[PDB]
Amino acid sequence: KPKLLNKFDKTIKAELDAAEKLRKRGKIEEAVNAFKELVRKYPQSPRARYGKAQCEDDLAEKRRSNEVLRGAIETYQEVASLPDVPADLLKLSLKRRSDRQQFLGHMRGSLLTLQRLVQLFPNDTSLKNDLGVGYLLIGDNDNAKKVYEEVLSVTPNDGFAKVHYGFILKAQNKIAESIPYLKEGIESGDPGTDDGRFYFHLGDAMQRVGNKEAYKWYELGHKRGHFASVWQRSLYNVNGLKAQPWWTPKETGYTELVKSLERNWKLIRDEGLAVMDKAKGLFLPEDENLREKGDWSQFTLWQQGRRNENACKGAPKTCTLLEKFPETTGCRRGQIKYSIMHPGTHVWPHTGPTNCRLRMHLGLVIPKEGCKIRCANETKTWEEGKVLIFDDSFEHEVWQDASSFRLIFIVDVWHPELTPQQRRSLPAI
Amino acid sequence: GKCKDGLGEYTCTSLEGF
Ligand SMILES: O=C(O)C(=O)C[C@@H](O)C(=O)O
Ligand SMILES: [Mn+2]
Repeated sequence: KPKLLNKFDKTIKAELDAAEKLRKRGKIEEAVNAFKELVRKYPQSPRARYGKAQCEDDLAEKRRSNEVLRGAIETYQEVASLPDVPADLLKLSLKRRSDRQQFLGHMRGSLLTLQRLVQLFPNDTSLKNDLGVGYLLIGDNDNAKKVYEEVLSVTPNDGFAKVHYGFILKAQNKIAESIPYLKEGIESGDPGTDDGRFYFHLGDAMQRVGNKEAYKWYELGHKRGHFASVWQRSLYNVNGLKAQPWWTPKETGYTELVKSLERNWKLIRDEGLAVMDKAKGLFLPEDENLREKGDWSQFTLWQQGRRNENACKGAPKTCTLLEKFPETTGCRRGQIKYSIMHPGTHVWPHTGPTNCRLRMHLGLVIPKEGCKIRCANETKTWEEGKVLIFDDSFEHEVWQDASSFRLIFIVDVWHPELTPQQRRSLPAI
Repeated sequence: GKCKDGLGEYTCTSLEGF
């Protein structure tokens, strides 16, 4: 179906299929030498050079080697530099180059590759859509937006562009404008629209505007395997971890951490108040669009398993204390932070990204009335000097209706059933 | 841009290879 052989390559088709036969038989090093031979003897042959690239790609998998993949990536480029390359082959080679650049994390190189592809193939909608993802992957949502706006001008019912356009709208807090794009997009069934991110955000946008259809989509996303439950909608998960919204210390096994937080709560409180009074800039406003209204700021000591040395200058004894507990300081999918919330604050229902952490809250300054936190179907209050533990991969919601500030200390821990192997290896979040 | 309390980024992990 794909014509990958130019006029000259047809005259050596037999030698080309022989080396490709070797590659599909898994005979990778024999196949590497064979495509090298063809390359040295026919250095202009696009199909030969692609063969060498695909072998180097497979070898990078056999060896799990980034350096070998870096060479494959250059050879895929070489294919495109040669004369008389058939369009099917040029597109296959540059597409895979971009895919492997992203896999390594060269998202800026991927973007240049993708821009070239769109220039070479200006009627291919799927490439313009891939370019959008390129821009999303480097956090350039303004250029991604323009890309899917171009695509939707020409093909208004391209669903991939509709769910990605929705996602962007929603990230810009255009909740109502995003709901029809996400809904119609998912409903299109086009490749790339059955993704947990889009169910996640569609239901959340509906919850925000007050549409009881929201849980219809959470049910569906659950039915299609994106969510472990209708209530627990995290997307970076290890399957099989125990799942309950509220935990006791004993249930977690981190009883020594919990005792240290409760015994030494006042030194933690006092260092937080000192920062509020003399270094309030260390408290950064929440910036994940989780607030309906109000004021909510966090002062973070550890994130992604890494101590913030400047921040720990503002809470030095607290950071000394926590160092004894690698179940939190090495939780690379969690944080350690103070969190201040003031009256008139409502945090939208939301879910954290991963089921691999549990969240501890130590009460530090808790007004007598007006502060509560719901996780799933149960609402609780904090207590000064006491720890509450919840799984923030379950939906949860917070209110602050007191007459003065509420300060807590937040300590993320590795889910207790995760092995030491998993805790060393899971990518950070 | 990182996913701390939510799922607002397009991707929450950072691709850095094998
Ligand atoms: O801990 C969470 O996950 C929350 O959403 C609430 C928290 O930031 C707070 O200050 O109450
Ligand atoms: Mn939360």
